[PDB]
Amino acid sequence: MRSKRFEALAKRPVNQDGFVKEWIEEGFIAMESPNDPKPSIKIVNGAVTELDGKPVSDFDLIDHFIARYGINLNRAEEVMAMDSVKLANMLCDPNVKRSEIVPLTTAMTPAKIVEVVSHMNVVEMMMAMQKMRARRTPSQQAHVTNVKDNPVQIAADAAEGAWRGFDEQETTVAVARYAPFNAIALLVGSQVGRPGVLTQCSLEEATELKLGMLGHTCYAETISVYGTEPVFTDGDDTPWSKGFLASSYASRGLKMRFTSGSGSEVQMGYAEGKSMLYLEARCIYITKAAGVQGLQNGSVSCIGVPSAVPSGIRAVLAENLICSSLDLECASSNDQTFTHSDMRRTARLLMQFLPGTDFISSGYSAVPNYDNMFAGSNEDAEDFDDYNVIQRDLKVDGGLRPVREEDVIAIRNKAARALQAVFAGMGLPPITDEEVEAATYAHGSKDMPERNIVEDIKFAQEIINKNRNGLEVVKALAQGGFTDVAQDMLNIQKAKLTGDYLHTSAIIVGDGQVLSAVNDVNDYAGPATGYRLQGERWEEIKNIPGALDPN
Amino acid sequence: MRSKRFEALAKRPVNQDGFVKEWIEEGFIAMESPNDPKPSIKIVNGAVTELDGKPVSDFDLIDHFIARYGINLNRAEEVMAMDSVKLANMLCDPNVKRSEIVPLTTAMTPAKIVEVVSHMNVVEMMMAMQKMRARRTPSQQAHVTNVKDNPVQIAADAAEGAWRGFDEQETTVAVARYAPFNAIALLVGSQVGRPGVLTQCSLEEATELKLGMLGHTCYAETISVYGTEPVFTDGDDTPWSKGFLASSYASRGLKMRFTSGSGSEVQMGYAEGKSMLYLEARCIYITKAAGVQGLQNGSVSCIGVPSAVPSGIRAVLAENLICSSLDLECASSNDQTFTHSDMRRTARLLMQFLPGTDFISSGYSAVPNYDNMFAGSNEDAEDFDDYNVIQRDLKVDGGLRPVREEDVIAIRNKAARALQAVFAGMGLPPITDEEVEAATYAHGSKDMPERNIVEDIKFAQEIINKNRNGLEVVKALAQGGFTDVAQDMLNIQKAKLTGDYLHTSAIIVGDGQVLSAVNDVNDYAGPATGYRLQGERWEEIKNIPGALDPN
Amino acid sequence: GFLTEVGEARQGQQDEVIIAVGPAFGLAQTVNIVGIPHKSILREVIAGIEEEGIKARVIRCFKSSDVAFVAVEGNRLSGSGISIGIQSKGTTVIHQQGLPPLSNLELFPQAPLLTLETYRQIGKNAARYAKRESPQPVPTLNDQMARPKYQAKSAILHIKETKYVVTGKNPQELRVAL
Amino acid sequence: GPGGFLTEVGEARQGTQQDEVIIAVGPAFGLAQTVNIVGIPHKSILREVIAGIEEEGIKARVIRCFKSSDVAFVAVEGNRLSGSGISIGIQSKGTTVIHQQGLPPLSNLELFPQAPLLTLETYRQIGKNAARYAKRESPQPVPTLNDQMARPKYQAKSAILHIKETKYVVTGKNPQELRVAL
Amino acid sequence: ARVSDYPLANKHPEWVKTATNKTLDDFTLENVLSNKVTAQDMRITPETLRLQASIAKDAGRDRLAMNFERAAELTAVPDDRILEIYNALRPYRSTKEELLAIADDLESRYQAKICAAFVREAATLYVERKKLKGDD
Amino acid sequence: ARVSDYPLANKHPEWVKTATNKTLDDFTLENVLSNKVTAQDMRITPETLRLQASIAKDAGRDRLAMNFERAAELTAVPDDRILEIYNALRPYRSTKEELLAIADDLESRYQAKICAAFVREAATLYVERKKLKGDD
Ligand code: B12
Ligand code: B12
Ligand SMILES: C[C@H]1O[C@@H](n2cnc3c(N)ncnc32)[C@H](O)[C@@H]1O
Ligand SMILES: C[C@H]1O[C@@H](n2cnc3c(N)ncnc32)[C@H](O)[C@@H]1O
Ligand SMILES: [Ca+2]
Ligand SMILES: [Ca+2]
Ligand SMILES: [Cl-]
Ligand SMILES: [Cl-]
Ligand SMILES: [Cl-]
Ligand SMILES: [Cl-]
Ligand SMILES: [Cl-]
Ligand SMILES: [Cl-]
Ligand SMILES: [K+]
Ligand SMILES: [K+]
Ligand SMILES: [K+]
Ligand SMILES: [K+]
Repeated sequence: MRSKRFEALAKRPVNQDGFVKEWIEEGFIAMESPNDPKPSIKIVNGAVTELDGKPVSDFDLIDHFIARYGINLNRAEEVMAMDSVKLANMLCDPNVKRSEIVPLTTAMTPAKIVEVVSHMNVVEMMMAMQKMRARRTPSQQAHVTNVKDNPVQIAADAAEGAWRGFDEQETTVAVARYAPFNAIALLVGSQVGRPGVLTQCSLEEATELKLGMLGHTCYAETISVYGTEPVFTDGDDTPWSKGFLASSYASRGLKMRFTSGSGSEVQMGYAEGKSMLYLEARCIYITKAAGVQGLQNGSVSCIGVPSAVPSGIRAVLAENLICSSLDLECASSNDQTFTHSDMRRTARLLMQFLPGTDFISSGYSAVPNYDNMFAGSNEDAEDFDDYNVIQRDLKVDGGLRPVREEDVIAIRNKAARALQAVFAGMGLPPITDEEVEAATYAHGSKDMPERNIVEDIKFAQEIINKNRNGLEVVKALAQGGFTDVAQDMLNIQKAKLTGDYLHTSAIIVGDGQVLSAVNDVNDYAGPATGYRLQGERWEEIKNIPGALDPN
Repeated sequence: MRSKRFEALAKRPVNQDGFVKEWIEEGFIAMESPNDPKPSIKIVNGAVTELDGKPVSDFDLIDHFIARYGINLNRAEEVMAMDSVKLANMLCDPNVKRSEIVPLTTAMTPAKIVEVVSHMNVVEMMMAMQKMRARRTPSQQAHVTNVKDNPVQIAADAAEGAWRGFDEQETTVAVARYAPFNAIALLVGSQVGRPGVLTQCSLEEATELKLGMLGHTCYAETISVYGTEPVFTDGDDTPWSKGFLASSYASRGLKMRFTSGSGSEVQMGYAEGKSMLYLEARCIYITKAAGVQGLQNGSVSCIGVPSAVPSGIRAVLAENLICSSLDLECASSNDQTFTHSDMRRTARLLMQFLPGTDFISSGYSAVPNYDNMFAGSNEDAEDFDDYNVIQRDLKVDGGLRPVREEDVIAIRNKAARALQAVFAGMGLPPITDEEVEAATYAHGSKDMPERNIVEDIKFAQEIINKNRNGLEVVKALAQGGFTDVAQDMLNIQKAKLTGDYLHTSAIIVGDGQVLSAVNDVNDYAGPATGYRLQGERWEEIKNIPGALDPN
Repeated sequence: GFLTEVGEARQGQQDEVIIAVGPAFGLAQTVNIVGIPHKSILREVIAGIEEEGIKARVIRCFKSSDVAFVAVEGNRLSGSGISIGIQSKGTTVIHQQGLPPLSNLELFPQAPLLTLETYRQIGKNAARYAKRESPQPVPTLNDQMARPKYQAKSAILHIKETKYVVTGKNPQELRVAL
Repeated sequence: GPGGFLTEVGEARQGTQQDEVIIAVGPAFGLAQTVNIVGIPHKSILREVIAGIEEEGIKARVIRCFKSSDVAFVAVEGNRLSGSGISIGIQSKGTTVIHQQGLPPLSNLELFPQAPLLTLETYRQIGKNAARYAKRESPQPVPTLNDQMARPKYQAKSAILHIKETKYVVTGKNPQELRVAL
Repeated sequence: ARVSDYPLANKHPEWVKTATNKTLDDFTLENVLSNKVTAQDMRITPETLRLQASIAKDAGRDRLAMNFERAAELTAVPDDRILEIYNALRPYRSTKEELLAIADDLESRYQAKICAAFVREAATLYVERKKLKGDD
Repeated sequence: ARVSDYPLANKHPEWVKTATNKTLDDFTLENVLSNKVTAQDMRITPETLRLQASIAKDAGRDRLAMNFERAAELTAVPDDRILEIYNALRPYRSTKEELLAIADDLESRYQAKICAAFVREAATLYVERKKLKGDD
């Protein structure tokens, strides 16, 4: 005889999630593993001879790269000598400035800073994150994808997402050969929705670099690093190839960050018996060592791995905090599905949303999750009104705003008409008026007419093969009556000439104004200091749909 | 033509919630109102002549009570002169001890302490709450009710809730005459599930005290105070009647707290133009002034009022923080429905769940919400598995534990059989074997046979009219085959003789061990200090249903 | 305009139930919180009382807009000790002389859930209490989303009802239009 | 090992004629695991992929790869040896890719990155399309399958299966041609 | 008494007597069943409430201790009289003279000096704030 | 340059030229339409990247500055060759000799001394960690 109470609970969505008991031998443990190395550093003739118990003779490529490039040796003896509890206290103490901490945290070994943050609960970590975040102003990044790689829909969804407040937007491909169309459609739609939104197209590494060289993206983020050597190898890179790739992006004036995230080494089969957080610290230090300005982490695409085990979502916040504590821009995930439960995914989001990070989400899905080609995001387009309501409830700036339906229809239509003019001007397979109206009013690809995918990918690959560059898009917009959009696309290309937006946490706001950690330094010093939601931005967040006049 | 995107959003549950624009003139504003008085205090010959701008000639009963009993006048002028930003900084600074802050807060006026916490974001408030919480260990409180006032179901649900970890449980009545049955059933079931759980039955004030005098409850909580004089009057009390009531409960050895909460004065029609938070601060000082050890606040039953306006859920956290900062036990709400949205209600809960309060929820519904006679709680029985999963995700002790179906069946069955013995021994309308079986396996009252309600309420009122006391229940248990439960019930009655659980935050854990803020004092001093989830309690939380052993 | 005053309400004789309405009922507000006309509400409560062979007597109360105190002043004037209090927004209580003001015989604390069938049944039960019978309580109505949907609206309607409170003014007997 | 149906018959040699597609399976396929992540038999998967290739007038050749358990690299070893330059890599847990010689290893022609959604009908279509690429057609890509709850339901299981798959990697061991018992 | 003396049940069970000078150990199932102890015996004393007030002061809670001191006086007042006085303090229940009579009764009959002053103070303020009988 | 010199486009636009010595105000829409400027003109310079490296150092970001210094050298390398060198550094692509020839070519053609040293450093470690061609 069954308890009907338990029969009710068994049907709850949360009980469809994957949970596992800790498996220390294969690294299926989020943090604080018995096999994790104790902090240590030995320096001889100005070079590291031992890192976290490992002699230089045992170094793998990751150890060598971190030891040679990733640790500030100028303050290493001082910070290694400091008590890790006191250091954890300094992180969340409102009266110890970020500027006083960064020289010390950047001098810590990977195991040292893991030890420090592992003394903290999530409240303390959030208290620290609001201070250690490099950019004073928090921002937000969205996914723009669909299961058909439909370019008209990408342009419309991108325009809407820019209008709602995303400062970066990201696409990727169901069919890799489509990528140039996805990239162009995202860039055109983003500049229609708000000039200055940065766009990326996540691909295999050599393919994404070539696409950036042709001018159809503004930055790259999914430049992946991994925390064990065998996993890095199946990722088809070494620390040196990825460091060379990072400098190759900058040499073309393109902003980039790396991506890592707890659980990748478990997912790819070689955790070397280490906890997810320790391996992720190695990834953060690879990013620092490469000279890359920022990092997308917080498990990201492997979120089903830490979330399966105890303290996994706490470890996710911990790895974000390590990233910001190492004076890296942090694009803090909240971009990938891990749960059937609305309650559970909200708890996971609030760890970053409440304090703010450089990008609270590194991939809020601006499409319904059925269209999300990163296999679903932690938030999607049907959550937009909940997100705005929580901003107003808590007086927290989550980077987005309420918007009017008539405005969204107009901006989606303009984006669809601009892409139509690009395709006509470049001799691409036509975008019909029917497709323009469909994209204007669509929720997702279920609402779009079917395209000739075979013809699209033929012309998409011709863009690569004939090196059709971004100025062709500028020209086609100008010749098709979209002089304004053409000017905004040209201005995005001009940002690749100055190097300004290559700096830590850079976005482009307002009238082409770069906003980065250099000219928008976080200066948190406790209540009533640092970034505060107020003024016209607060009026904007209060103005949600359905707020009635009482009298 | 509709945007299908907005058609999807319009169907979302959050858009069924009630939102209103701020309405200053009627107090429909959560905090930080222009009508709110500026902090001030004047003292002449040891008596207050001015309180927050108001002269003593204009004092209402609330001002008189607070000015005579609720503020340390020896340091009030000194603390008034202190910078409110620095005081807020002290609140969230992990290195300013709780005992350094309480002498300052107990010398502030209502408007002063409101000004202090209004400088804080919710991350800073949570950081402060984990320090200012009086009891080092967080706890939890449940509702046990059903729409039929079915005593067999109450006893079984109460045993299950006690078994899941609630340390206090609360019932109330659909039909007021049923109350002695609801209370006895709650008490018997609670002691079956875990000896030492405290029980209350929420009623009209005179009725509830008489029921406690007869020994059928362990404490009282819904001893309401209000923040304006006309609202207090319609609540049928003054500060002096409620202060006398508080000492009356203590004079019978019964633990009690007050209840207040933002938005009651708006709901009851006289906000006197003041924000919810300022009026709630008056309520908290009324509680302090009366010498009452604790307070249930965080809007509680009026949560639809602050949640309708901007920063309302932040205001709710702020009023909990004010409560704890004034060295009162805080039973921090999370007990009442305000939204159709799972995302939104989770964000509201996490404000208290993450730092911990004396009772994270003061009324988690231990029944499905259709049976919740407080008109629904922010969490209910169908959320039990989500709540356990989030404790495990975040390594946060939220006071509950995963449990086995076979254990819950056994405990509910024993509870129903024990109450059946009580009813038989006391000559009450019979509890049949069919009812015992139904209660064992029920999810809620939908699964229970109909009782003769007319007969039940006749016999329940005879318990009051004939002054049938708690020792009749003890005797019925001891003579009806339940000497074990009988002993536990006697032990609960013996707690009313020592005065131990009258102190701030007191519960009764383990083998009759009183655990309060006196002997479990919060000693938070930053990372790796204060309460930490660890040891056997952490093993308990980790062991959720569904976790596969990956070996 | 279906409610007219016919003078100060007097003590009841024993076979009556007083329906005590709040100061805005049928005046500044003419429907309850979900739009049921006050004229229909009173029609059904009165018909339920009269169906039990008991007289219905309607009064308006002014000293408080709180439905408990509205009903309390009705039960002191009721020849049976039994009263029904109704606010403009629809909240209803069956009260009994001798009970504390905030106690009651039956309470209907979620006005959005009441139907005209409930209102008729409330009148019927009150008349049975007046006859010293023990009717089955009107079955409990409880909707966990009632407050999320309606509490802000309930507060706003009560703020407006409250403007018609008059300190010191005794209840007025009302004539109900045919 | 129970359920055996693949016999290594020597080191796979490079095909010289355009008339073939190589199915490259990982080191654990049909051995330590005999079903994919949602229980579809490896025998049935291979039967349908082969049937799809052969019904397009193209020869199917099956090899096992050892140097990596990553399905992209398994497919790359296959596209090196395939006479058409076209290969299909299949992991034990079911993840599948259509690959082409000359593409970067982690690029592809078509990718099937949510194994729990693949049906036997999908696997047949994957083989058809691979053969059509071998014939230098530009086939309509297999329609995208995407389920936002696939990772919530199966990512942890996917990682556990892959960990077990990786135990069969053999450094330096060239692919072995398989005799298929079907 | 100090914080270290708390909780009494766990540290000093013998400190606790009842209004009829019974101890905690007297409250067993056998004594309840035989009526050797009854509900009349099971009532906290003023001495216990004043010990807990001393603990509250040592814990920094002076107003809680004040509540316990008022409660200590009220232990002498019977249940029905407690309910009458509580009722009398509710809005519009009492005349000023009735409240002053309650205060004199508290002082002269029960020696509840602190509670008597509390009620006298309410009486004065209920005049000013119009909460007496007839003020509604 | 220091953080007060940032952003260059606002504080010092004239410090920025392109690979073909064009300025920022040369890239007008009408100049693009008439092919007066083309994509070959729109490329960041080593001078700009070394200025940004100096700003990074002043912001306390020495490793970022080092990346910008490597990037300044790589501006001289054509797009196709950048891709060839990146691919050559991926696992199992190259022999040790092929990598050392890339380094010597980076210097002789482009004077990319830091990047050449970086490639040689990788080549040495790829021997020890078995990431050269034929090591799989
Ligand atoms: C909100 C609420 C309150 C609020 C607001 C009351 C008010 N007058 O504005 C607060 C917290 C202040 C409150 C206090 C009390 N409440 Co109340 N309250 C509720 C609750 C949780 C939800 C009702 C709701 O939101 N309905 C939705 C709205 C849209 O419908 P509505 O018709 O407009 O709702 C109104 C009525 O519910 C009314 N109301 C609320 N409580 C009470 C109690 C009585 C006796 C009366 C006549 C009316 C009444 O206030 C609401 C707004 O005007 C219910 C639980 C339930 N089962 O419904 C209890 C409930 C109705 N309250 C109850 C009680 C006991 C009380 C108190 C007597 C407790 C006390 N310590 O004195 C007081 C009465 C104060 C008063 N003057 O009315 C009991 C009634 C038991 C019974 N069968 O008689 C309930 C069932 C449960 C409980 N213990 O809280 N309550
Ligand atoms: C999880 C994931 C990853 C993980 C795990 C990869 C691994 N080998 O374990 C990480 C983050 C490490 C990753 C890396 C890459 N990924 Co990936 N990835 C996903 C994602 C988001 C979800 C897949 C999933 O969880 N499925 C559910 C599980 C239960 O099913 P499964 O069959 O067991 O899933 C496996 C496959 O998806 C495989 N896989 C994942 N990515 C890729 C990429 C390629 C080329 C191949 C052959 C296999 C593969 O890994 C999963 C676990 O074993 C998908 C999005 C999607 N639409 O599916 C992208 C996606 C498949 N990945 C993609 C890309 C581009 C890559 C990279 C090439 C990016 C890079 N910067 O190098 C690398 C390839 C690395 C590698 N050796 O596989 C693209 C593919 C585009 C296309 N049409 O070819 C996708 C569609 C979207 C994206 N940009 O992230 N990926
Ligand atoms: C979505 C894209 O981001 C990168 N990515 C996502 N999650 C991780 C992780 N945990 N580790 C490394 N890279 C990751 C991959 O490049 C993937 O394709
Ligand atoms: C549920 C019980 O708790 C008390 N209660 C609930 N919410 C509030 C509030 N905002 N103010 C005062 N008292 C409240 C009432 O006594 C009610 O009956
Ligand atoms: Ca992203
Ligand atoms: Ca409660
Ligand atoms: Cl575990
Ligand atoms: Cl901790
Ligand atoms: Cl507003
Ligand atoms: Cl703030
Ligand atoms: Cl005090
Ligand atoms: Cl640095
Ligand atoms: K990439
Ligand atoms: K990692
Ligand atoms: K009460
Ligand atoms: K209040």
